[PDB]
Amino acid sequence: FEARRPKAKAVISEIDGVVRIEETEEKLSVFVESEGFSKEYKLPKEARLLVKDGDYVEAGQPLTRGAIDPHQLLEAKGPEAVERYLVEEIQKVYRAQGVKLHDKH
Amino acid sequence: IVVREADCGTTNYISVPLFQPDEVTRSLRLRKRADIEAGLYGRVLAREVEVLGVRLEEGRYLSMDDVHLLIKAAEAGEIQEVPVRSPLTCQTRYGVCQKCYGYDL
Ligand SMILES: [Zn+2]
Repeated sequence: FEARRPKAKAVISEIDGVVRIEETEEKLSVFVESEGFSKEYKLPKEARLLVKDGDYVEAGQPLTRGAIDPHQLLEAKGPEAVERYLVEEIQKVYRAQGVKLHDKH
Repeated sequence: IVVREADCGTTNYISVPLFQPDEVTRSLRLRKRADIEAGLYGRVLAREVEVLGVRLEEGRYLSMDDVHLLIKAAEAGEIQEVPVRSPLTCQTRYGVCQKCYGYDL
């Protein structure tokens, strides 16, 4: 509700394309290759990937498990995507406690 | 925020999903009934829907029988999302309109 940036935030793709893993002992890096662009994401060693090689990711789609930064998602996808994310994530907490609450509120 | 008029005349809407992208199985699975009811019950249809030989007209409030009929159609693979009016797309200043809010729970 305060739109704060999570400490252990996930990493999302700013552009859409095909992923390219380069796992090595030195570091782990994730490459998003497109028709004319190629972006590099340097994940830490303790990164729980949810995307494998040969997958088609879109802008705003997460590449690692964790909580998405609302401000980063707003710039990548748009106002409609961040509103959908906020309503769904808030309802997850209230469902776990068995509380029924309409989406309108 | 106060309900200040009957209709704002807008044409924007939101689409309420009926399926969820399960990650462990990498597939689309039907959402729970309580989650579907929490986002559809007592809401005004933005567009006309035709499922299971029944015509639901635009501008119709969704009763709990209508929500259950929609879930039945989803199980038969006839509909994936429902277009409804929401406060997120209302154009009333300083509040919402009657059609964008829905029913008094
Ligand atoms: Zn309205």
